[PDB]
Amino acid sequence: SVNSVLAPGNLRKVHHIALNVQDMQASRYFYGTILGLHELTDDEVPATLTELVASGKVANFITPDGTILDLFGEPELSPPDPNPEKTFTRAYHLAFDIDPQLFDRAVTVIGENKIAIAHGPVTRTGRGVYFYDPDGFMIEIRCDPE
Amino acid sequence: SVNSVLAPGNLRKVHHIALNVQDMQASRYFYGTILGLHELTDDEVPATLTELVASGKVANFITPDGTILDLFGEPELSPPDPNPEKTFTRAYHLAFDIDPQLFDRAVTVIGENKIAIAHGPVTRTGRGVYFYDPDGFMIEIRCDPE
Ligand SMILES: [Co+2]
Ligand SMILES: [Co+2]
Ligand SMILES: [Co+2]
Ligand SMILES: [Co+2]
Repeated sequence: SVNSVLAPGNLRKVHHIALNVQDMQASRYFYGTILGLHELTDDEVPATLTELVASGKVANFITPDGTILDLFGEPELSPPDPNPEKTFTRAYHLAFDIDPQLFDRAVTVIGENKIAIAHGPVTRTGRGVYFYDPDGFMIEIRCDPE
Repeated sequence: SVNSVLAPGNLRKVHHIALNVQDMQASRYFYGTILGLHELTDDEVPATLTELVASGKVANFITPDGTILDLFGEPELSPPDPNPEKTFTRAYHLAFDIDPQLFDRAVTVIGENKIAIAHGPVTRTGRGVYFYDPDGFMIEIRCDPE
């Protein structure tokens, strides 16, 4: 027999990407304050996460197009390896798109906030810069050609 | 002095999420064939990834709204832990949205393809089901209320 499979389009979009963070406030600062992602208030999140968001156990940030970044406070968990440069299978990096005219500002923001740059910035097609978040998860900021 | 920071909206969207996979074909089968994500052909990807995609070292899949899932072949890398149930900081899960009327079909597809369900399906607000990909990275398929 032939197994049933989903058709292209059934999975309509990426609803959210979830990250486990050891230091919730350091991560809220990184994603919300420095990177500028808008945060969802307790009354805007699913009734099932209302108290968790209220208690600061979970935080939700969104891009203007609606994609959600969920942060789950896990103070007792460890990273796969203390050194973020050590690679493994599974999640590699998460990349955000930015207006080509704001790419330089992003690089400057990373610098003024003393965030170490893992790779780049690089210019080509497009431009990109890579850096690690508080837990060692790699983030990429990139833009299309002018 | 006050550090410069990005304003809400600067990071306009999630451009792509990258995963490292030990078995490229097993992952192309999982994401493209079973989950139905549309694949980008070598002529549709950035000139910088043309040969990598051609050689099968990298694969790009997309949701209909444009978000890209990059798969990087890493046959020599290991997962953070062989048992996918072991948790760490950093990436937790990636969730895809599906029409509420197709949620049941998705659950059935997972079953017919003998993919073990980590959690769920659950019904509430919304519905959700969780399962691991070939490398042990957790995927969630969810939908809004009817
Ligand atoms: Co608001
Ligand atoms: Co990338
Ligand atoms: Co096509
Ligand atoms: Co989720």
